[PDB]
Amino acid sequence: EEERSKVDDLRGTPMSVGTLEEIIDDNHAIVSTSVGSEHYVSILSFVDKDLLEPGCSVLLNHKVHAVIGVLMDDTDPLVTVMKVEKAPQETYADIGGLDNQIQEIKESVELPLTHPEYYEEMGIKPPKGVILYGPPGTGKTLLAKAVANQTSATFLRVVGSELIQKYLGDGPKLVRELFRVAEEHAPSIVFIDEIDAIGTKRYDSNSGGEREIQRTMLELLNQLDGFDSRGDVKVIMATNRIETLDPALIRPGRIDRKIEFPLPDEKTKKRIFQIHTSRMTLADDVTLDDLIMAKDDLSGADIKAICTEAGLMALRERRMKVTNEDFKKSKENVLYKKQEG
Amino acid sequence: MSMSGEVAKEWQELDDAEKVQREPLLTLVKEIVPYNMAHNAEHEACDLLMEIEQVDMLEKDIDENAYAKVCLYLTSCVNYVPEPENSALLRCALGVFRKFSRFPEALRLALMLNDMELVEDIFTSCKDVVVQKQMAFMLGRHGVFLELSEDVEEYEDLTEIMSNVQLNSNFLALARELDIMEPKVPDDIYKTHLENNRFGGSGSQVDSARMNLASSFVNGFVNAAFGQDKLLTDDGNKWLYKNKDHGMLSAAASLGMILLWDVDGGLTQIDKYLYSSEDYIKSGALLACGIVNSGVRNECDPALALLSDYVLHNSNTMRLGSIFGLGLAYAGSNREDVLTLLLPVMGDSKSSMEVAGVTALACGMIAVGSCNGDVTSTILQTIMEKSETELKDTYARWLPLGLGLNHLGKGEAIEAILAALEVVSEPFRSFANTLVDVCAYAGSGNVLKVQQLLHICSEHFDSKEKEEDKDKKEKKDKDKKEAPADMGAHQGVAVLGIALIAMGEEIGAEMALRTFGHLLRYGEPTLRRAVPLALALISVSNPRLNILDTLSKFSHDADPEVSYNSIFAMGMVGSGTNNARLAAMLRQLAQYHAKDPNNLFMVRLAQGLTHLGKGTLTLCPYHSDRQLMSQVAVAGLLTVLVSFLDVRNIILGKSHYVLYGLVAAMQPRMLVTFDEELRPLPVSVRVGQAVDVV
Ligand SMILES: Nc1ncnc2c1ncn2[C@@H]1O[C@H](COP(=O)(O)OP(=O)(O)O)[C@@H](O)[C@H]1O
Repeated sequence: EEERSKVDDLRGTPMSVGTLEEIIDDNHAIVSTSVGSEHYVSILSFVDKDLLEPGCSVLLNHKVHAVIGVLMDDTDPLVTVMKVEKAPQETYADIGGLDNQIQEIKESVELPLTHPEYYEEMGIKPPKGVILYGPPGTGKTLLAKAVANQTSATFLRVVGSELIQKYLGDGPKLVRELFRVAEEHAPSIVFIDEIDAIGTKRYDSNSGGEREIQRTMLELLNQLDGFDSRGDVKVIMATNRIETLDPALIRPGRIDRKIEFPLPDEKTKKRIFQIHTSRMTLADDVTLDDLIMAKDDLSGADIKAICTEAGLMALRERRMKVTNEDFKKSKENVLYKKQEG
Repeated sequence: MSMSGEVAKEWQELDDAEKVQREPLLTLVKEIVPYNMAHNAEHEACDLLMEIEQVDMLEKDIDENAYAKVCLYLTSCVNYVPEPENSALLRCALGVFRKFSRFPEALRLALMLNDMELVEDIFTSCKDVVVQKQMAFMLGRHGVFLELSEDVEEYEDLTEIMSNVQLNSNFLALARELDIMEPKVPDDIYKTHLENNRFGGSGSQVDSARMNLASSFVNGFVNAAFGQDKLLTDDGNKWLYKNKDHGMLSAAASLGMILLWDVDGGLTQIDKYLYSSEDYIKSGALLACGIVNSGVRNECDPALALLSDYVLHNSNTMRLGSIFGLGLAYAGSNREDVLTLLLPVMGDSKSSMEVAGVTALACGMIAVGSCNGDVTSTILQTIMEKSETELKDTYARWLPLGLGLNHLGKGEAIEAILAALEVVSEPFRSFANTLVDVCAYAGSGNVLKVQQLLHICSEHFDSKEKEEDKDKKEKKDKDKKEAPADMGAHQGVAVLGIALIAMGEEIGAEMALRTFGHLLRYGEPTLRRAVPLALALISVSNPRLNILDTLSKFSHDADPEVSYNSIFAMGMVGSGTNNARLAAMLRQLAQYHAKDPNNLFMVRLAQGLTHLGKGTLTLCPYHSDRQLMSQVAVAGLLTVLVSFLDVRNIILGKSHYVLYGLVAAMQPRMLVTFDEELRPLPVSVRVGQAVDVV
């Protein structure tokens, strides 16, 4: 009450922005802030003198430069790249016939957070995460698994080590914060899509050599190893080429799981196809079976995107209805897309 | 005309028929068909704006719906004199229905944006001013029936047009999911009141005329109904055979068969544990030791002799659960004991509740369906004999719990004769007294009771009792949504808000997180103590995620009052389902050095969340609970509260015999618990004892 109208004069009139640096163990905090100006603050209010911690920012008086208050300021590229939020509307009921694959990871997506008891009733402690892979280009069908995992906890998806390869290290460090800001958001989940590290070779901008890119992946696991980190952030990882990864990534984690993605079979293509054309009204002669029955070795993306070609001409005529006379004939274009392209 | 078939796209072809109307009527659609049929022509769907009026005035139907698919806009306002409007509307109404279901037997339409949006777009002008009885009743589609209704009091909407059972199945089905979001549900026949013979007649005719497949919803209904009013009104509505249906009714053979059914899936240990406690003679709690034999035995008489002979010592309140078990034993089936149950009342000037008020409460609470009708007038006359010695405070707390429970619409009013003693003026004791006293009398519902009692009691005003009085007005109307309109006051007492959101909102989905969260964040300090108390109602949906999460941070608070009310807010609403996170949380809770009953009330009540009336045979072993109560009683050393908790866990542990469930799955609420869960929130000395009856 009166304290608010008392210390406002000590605060007053303005107060600067400092950078919290180091402490005399007597709690006289030596700071380097522009330009390299120090101070000694043992002040009684608002602290929490400990946790403000080295390597932070402070707010200093003019006379004389005592930090009377502190903030946590981001923004920054740190928090921005993790979020927000999202939970897109797709579900794990979208992909059928592969339930054998997701019912495996079902307990892996379920047991952390939801339904935790029989983890600790067994007490065997399986919090080892997951690894993913499959042909040819997959992992958005696993995003169709990941879009379902958005029903629980919180999630971030990252792509590649690219943020390290943009320049000479720089270490892992942008991965480090992304790893330890998931501790700030713990419990959470983090996934890196299709690790290209040594799978792809050349770099954008400037990078080298192999070992610094080798070790930034080696440190990626060794930080996640870790010494000694309980933090989850249940780690989801995927690459569609099992070759290039260093095989030692499996044993520390995830040890138990790397999902095998089977290519779609005849009835799986039938199970998958109608989910798309459910919304797009087919004409009388349009049939799901015969087309995909004759066609072989398709992809869920194509069998989803084969409906888009009819979404051109029928929409060029501005028609709500698909026509198989086109959908047959137009399929040649997507057939030409796979054949010649 | 020839202008609609023009290659030019220049606007517009709409409303041009209003300028020249009667003259184009000499032509026909023969000139219109080549424009719309032939493709690669300009203004294909644009001519439908002029054509929809021509096909509308000619009374032809099913053609207007096809031409209005592209428009979606001008269908609202279309050419005005209401006479041709309501004429062509009623002729199109009766004319569209015949164009559907002509196959016959569906296929159903085929909520599509064609029919449903069109019938609703015109239904706005239909429900605005003129006529009545639109196509919603004629078509039979239940989707348009949702949009048929307008905001109105739904007490008169309980009646509907009768039809076949085949369509009545889907009718009531979609009407149920329509009324779950609405305050009134098809299950309101329980609460309402009403009380007219209509709900009992239709309720007994829902299984008509089949007497075989009707075993469900009838036999299971009469044996699961604790009140006799249902088995009374439905008995007069039960037409099967003649006069001999009373065997399964009256809850005699009902409670007799389901008791043996509980013995089958049971049962609770009798000789082992209770004789071991008999070697320990009487515990120093004098509190929970009486309610043990209440639920346990049931029915055995010999232990009842030890019950009464002991409690003849009159010491403190221990007679509570004993004399309660005096009636509860024989009343487990029927009738029973109602002769010698009220005898100790007048036999034992009380001068307080713990002496002569125990057995006086017995006949009221143990009744459970009586009335009958002697118990009503007997209790009314017995309480009219003793007045000044009760008096207005301690025993008047429990007394209404024996009336409004059995019958909410009972004609006999005991409130007035029991409110003539309100002159005592004591502000402190009257809080917990007048609270449920006036709350447990009756459900009311006529809106006249609150006005009467407010005018005659206040007079003036009590400056205190009026707080809980408006809470009674809020509790009167059940989830009528008027409570958020009654919270605009927001007095500094703040007791209005907690009970207003708790009781005033009852629905399947929570939906109260915004208001429950707003009152705690915007509320004044010390109010957060009583905020979690709303968890006994709206948390019955999914308590696993919300409850332990929230209350985890408040369970570590150093304040004993908020700690008492935290584990309390979890309480019964979280004891239905078990989990390992609870069992793993029990650690470090009993290892605290904090004194006062709050510590052993935090831990021991948390032990009761493992199961309710389950075991031990079948299923969970009792040796684990015996080891826990044996190792936890070695501290302090007494601290007789450890002798309070070792009987406390076996209250609900060793009683069994009652599945709840919630109470209840049929969605009544226990009228004892809440009332009793209210008073100890400030428990100083004896008030937590009146809550032991549980
Ligand atoms: N049952 C299904 N329903 C709808 N779409 C499916 C189904 N099964 C697979 N798909 C589609 O197959 C596509 C394959 O994507 P994917 O190869 O994983 O792309 P990425 O290159 O992002 O990994 C997914 O985008 C998904 O939409």
